[PDB]
Amino acid sequence: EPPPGVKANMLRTFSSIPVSRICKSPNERARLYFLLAWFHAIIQERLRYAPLGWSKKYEFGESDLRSACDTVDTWLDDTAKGRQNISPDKIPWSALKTLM
Amino acid sequence: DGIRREEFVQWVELLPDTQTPSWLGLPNNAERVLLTTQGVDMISKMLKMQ
Repeated sequence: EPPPGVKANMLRTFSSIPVSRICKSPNERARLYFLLAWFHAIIQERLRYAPLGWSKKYEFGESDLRSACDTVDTWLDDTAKGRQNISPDKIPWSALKTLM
Repeated sequence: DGIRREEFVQWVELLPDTQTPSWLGLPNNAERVLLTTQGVDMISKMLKMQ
């Protein structure tokens, strides 16, 4: 069984992602991945409290995290073509909120 | 505040042990409901053993 706890989930997600995919590009991709991991941990650990939380026991899993990582990667690459530290405002926040 | 994987990882391992339900935004007493549900589940599981 997976160990219960937010910290365990975030550690597992971080170990899942290769460092080459999390460190390349603008240096903000790392913090974007951290936000993705925290959001995944919140929506996957709330799942245990099925009545008070996700009304039905949804199936948010590894594939969803991989798809979200692919989305973040593609949209950050398209928004920031270079490798400079893209400003926070220029981050496609609306795209990530809408797609996810 | 970090610019690389390592800073965020060290922040993760530094998280306090006490994960209250207030972490998720749920009220802290949802743990009480979860424990009551699991207790009733244990009662039922024992009951079906006859």
